[PDB]
Amino acid sequence: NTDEQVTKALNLSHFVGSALVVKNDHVIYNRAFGYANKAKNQRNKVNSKYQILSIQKSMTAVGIMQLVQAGKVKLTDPISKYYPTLKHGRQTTLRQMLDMTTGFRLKSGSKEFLPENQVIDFAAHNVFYYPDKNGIYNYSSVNFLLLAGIIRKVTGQSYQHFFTTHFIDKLNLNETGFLIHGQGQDATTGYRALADQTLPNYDQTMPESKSQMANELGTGQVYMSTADLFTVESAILKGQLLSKKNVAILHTRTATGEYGGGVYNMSNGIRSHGLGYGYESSIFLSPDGKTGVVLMSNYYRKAAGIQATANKIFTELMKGD
Ligand SMILES: O=P(O)(O)OC[C@H](O)CO
Repeated sequence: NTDEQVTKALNLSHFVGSALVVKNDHVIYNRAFGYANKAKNQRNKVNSKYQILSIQKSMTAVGIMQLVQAGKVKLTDPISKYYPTLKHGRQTTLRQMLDMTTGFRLKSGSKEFLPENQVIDFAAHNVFYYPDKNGIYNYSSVNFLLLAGIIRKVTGQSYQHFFTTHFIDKLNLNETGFLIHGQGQDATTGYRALADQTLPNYDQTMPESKSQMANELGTGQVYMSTADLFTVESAILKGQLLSKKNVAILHTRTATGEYGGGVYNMSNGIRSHGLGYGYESSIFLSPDGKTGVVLMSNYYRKAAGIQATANKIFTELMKGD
């Protein structure tokens, strides 16, 4: 039985968070573990809200490809079309930004709590360009912040507004929003772990400021339940937000990396992973969007990482075990 096997693996790995497994469009596992907030004696629930972290980049990527489908941008466009003040790397294409094949990097945003337009301005003013990284896979979050700025510039909407109408409203997500406004009901607290810690003790929480949340524009500012994250990623692969032809164009790997169009592309599906602020998020999904695994945790432990567990579940699920 799948329930028995997955529960055993999650308990032996000391999982804290919510787990969802879907096979051929049917939920076969949906269970929560540990505490959303230990001091308040609030257990994690299947509908608890967790940080999606870098998995948000897959959504920013779809937003760019929606603009391509609508004739409003092209993947061959150079970044300098939208950021004319850049002094270097001006030829970098939107394609490369989506694939993490650029030389742009920004290790920190402003220490102030800024509105979106000023977060974009700060990044454009302060980003650095490494020519030796151009054209080769290297993970750099600023690419997706700058892509969120392109969404804003082309549409005349905030990224938050665009995300809300294109994902939250479109797919009737009821456990999704922006951390900066509060999670609301069924919220979770992120816990800080020691490097070698495997057992949860809830002895320290992980802080995150409004500045840090604003600076995650396009890149890791959203909370979701496991169900809402599955819904978004499956809807993308099913053609509900973007033609399947354009999903395939977007989700194309490069010569130097599986990453392309905001996800890692494999022979048997896609994967995305997030880590930050005490959280870890993991999705593996089949090419048709009908079979996959979502694990989200508010208690990240390097010595008990959840991606390896999700990878094992996914591999077995795709075989038939
Ligand atoms: O995005 P990955 O693949 O580097 O995994 C860790 C994330 O960057 C953090 O959110």
